Amino acid sequence: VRELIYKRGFGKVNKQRIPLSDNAIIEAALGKYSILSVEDLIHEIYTVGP
Amino acid sequence: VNIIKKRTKPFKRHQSDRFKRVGESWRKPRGIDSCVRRRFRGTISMPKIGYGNNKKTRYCMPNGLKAFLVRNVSDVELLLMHNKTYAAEIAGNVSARKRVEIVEKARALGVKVTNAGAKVRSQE
Amino acid sequence: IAKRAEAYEAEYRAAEREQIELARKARAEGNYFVPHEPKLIFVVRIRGIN
Amino acid sequence: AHVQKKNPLKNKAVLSRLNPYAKAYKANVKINSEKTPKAAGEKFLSVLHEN
RNA sequence: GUACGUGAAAUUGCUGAAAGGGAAGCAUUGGAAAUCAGUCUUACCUGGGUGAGAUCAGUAGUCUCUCGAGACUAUGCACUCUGAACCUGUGGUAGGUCAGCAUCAGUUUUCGGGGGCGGAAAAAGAAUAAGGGAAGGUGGCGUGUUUAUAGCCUUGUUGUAAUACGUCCACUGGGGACUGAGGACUGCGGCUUCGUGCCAAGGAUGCUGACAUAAUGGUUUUCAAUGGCCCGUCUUGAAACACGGACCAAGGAGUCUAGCAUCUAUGCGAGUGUUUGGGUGAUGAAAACCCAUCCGCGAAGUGGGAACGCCCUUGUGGCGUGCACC
RNA sequence: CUGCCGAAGUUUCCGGAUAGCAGAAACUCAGAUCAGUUUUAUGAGUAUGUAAAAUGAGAGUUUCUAGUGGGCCAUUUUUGGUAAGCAGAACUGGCGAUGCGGGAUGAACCGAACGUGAGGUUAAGGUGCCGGAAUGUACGCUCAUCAGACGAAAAGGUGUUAGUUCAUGAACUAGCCCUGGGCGCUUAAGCGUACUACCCAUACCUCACCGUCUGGGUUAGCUUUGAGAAGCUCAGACGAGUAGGCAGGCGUGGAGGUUUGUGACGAAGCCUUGGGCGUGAGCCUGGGUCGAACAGCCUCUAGU
Repeated sequence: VRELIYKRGFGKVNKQRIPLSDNAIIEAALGKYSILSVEDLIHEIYTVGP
Repeated sequence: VNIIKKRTKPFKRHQSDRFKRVGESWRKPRGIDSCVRRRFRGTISMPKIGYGNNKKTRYCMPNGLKAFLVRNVSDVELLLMHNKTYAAEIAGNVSARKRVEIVEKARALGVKVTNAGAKVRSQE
Repeated sequence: IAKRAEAYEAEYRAAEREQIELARKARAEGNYFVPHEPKLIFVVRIRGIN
Repeated sequence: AHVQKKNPLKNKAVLSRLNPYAKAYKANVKINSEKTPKAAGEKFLSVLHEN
């Protein structure tokens, strides 16, 4: 899970494949769910959060 | 941004070598059974948009300049601000008298001329 | 993010140690341990579109 | 922005940008010693070494 | 040179070169041979000397524009300027193809060193040790034995382990290859007491070497390796098959017009349309320009776009076009 | 000439009205719906159906408007069969509009679906030589004088290999051998199994470039100057294609305007293993030949 989001990690931003090169990309799309970084994204995926 | 050509060979019309009545100017094959239209193996290539060249290096001569057609001294003076981007090309029907005047003017402007040696002799 | 990432990693280590210790005590005492069934799965498509 | 994608698993400078925790990680911690209590009862061993 | 402007293709002869053994031409990649293309150091900077001249005069006039702006004419060459000419510099930097290496970034491949954590907290084993049997060893008499002068297995057991396998390290050391997109500055980060700070941090730079009569590539002919059927029509499931095609040049097939409808553009708009005709047009007058009377056609409850005022915002309140519901 | 979109190939009545597939226009609409999908449980009869959960995607439309109104390969389920094959329904997809790797070669078999390239890695197939890749590792069967690699078939095997049963034997079971692409191969280069290495597709990944589509930025036009706003710029995704649809371009004859355009110091044409530009239609140019006219741009026109 950790290596997939790092090497092959891209996010859907405005229906576009925008790589997760910065934590601000994840925060701008998943900040409403208190996901603010790649590690928060990894934690949500690995532990199957709410 | 050095000049890259995706292809240097021309696209010859199919069967143009077999028949003298058939020119080599490209014609899109229309036969459904023709293997060239179906793009089989070993057959000749077809003009596709993927073969198109870089927009930045498009129309650029191998020295990086674009050929600008020139017919008199007025056309040469136009390239005063674009001598690093364009090369002057005198038209084929410009006489040897005007060609001389164009070539001296282009020399002062620092403008490369593609055919600056045509229809003239030298005498030092 | 530093505090959250540190908390997440400690959670993973605690959970992994908990499974090891619980299985160790079940093996030693005599019963059997059934760990939780997986909730996260990674799917890879191995067949083409034809 | 983001002309080139750099791998955090190879570029350490990109890793420090994305993860402000890899600076203090301490992966290989030692939890065992020379007093390991081998935990396998005779009941489990008999079941394992059965048939 | 009257076989007469230009003189294409098909076709023919001679000469030169090359290739030859049957699908062939052709496509891809290079070699060889022949040939071709462009790319050059030259300038820039700086100093002095010598003279020069004006856009310089602690300068005099004219002209054209709107005091000063251009153009000139005399007079001086210092004060400024002209990288201005030459001498002086032999000062300093020196542009296009190739090649090499080093620091990097992206992608990738390939060996190696360690370190955790798991399993029967590996199983074995070395090793403490009780017993037993024989593929009966050694003794004893091939027969039977029980450590003898070998030992084997089992069992608990001697201080613990080690190793293998699995897994992980935001642990680490090398080798190889392909790529260098972008082009001031922003950003996210790491160092840094702070730094017009530094950095591997929103994409390659640095240090060199070789050449103009050469280097590098292109074209043509051919060769080698790999592949590769003859097109168009019709057929039918695609075919196949059957049709058309000796070669080359020229000619050769959705056009014009009258209605109708759609869409778009343009003019005007409850109107709209000058060109049947009349007026008029001095220079081309079949054009353009103007319009008297007729006439053709046309006509006679909710939701909701947008906006206002409140509400932290949502949201509320007043006001709703078009259209669809009632 | 290039680019973009892209079928149907058939229900229903009956040459058509259709419907349906594919586009245009006019809309409204995320505080909403939709789905060759799976569900929860109970309704009915493991299947089937149900309302409301998971996953994905923003969806619903109204109008009109081109093209088609077949088959083939067959699979599967399946009916009748009838010497036996075979034939008859539905179903399922594919080919039909589709190139590519393999299959010795191959219209329907196994992979995989396509812009131009560089590098990497694979699929199906393969690694004795032809032929890119182990004359690799380990364990077994067989020697075929018609091996094997791809009905004469019942049997016969004083042909065997392993095992099962009863138990000195007897039979039985299963598998190899005989009788009834090339070169070559034989503890294989055949067959079976296991295990690592390796080969390469138009497939997958990373990057560059072309184009299309989608989204965003850009004016008191700031000394970043990059306002042909019809320009400039940023980002992501995608790329087969018949009929058909829609854009943008190339070229020819003539016309109005324009280039204060070219031309006897050589127009037009023609030739040329000269050079260059464009994905292309095409265009520019050197040399040769030649001897009087001709072109670019904006618009108009057509015996183009």
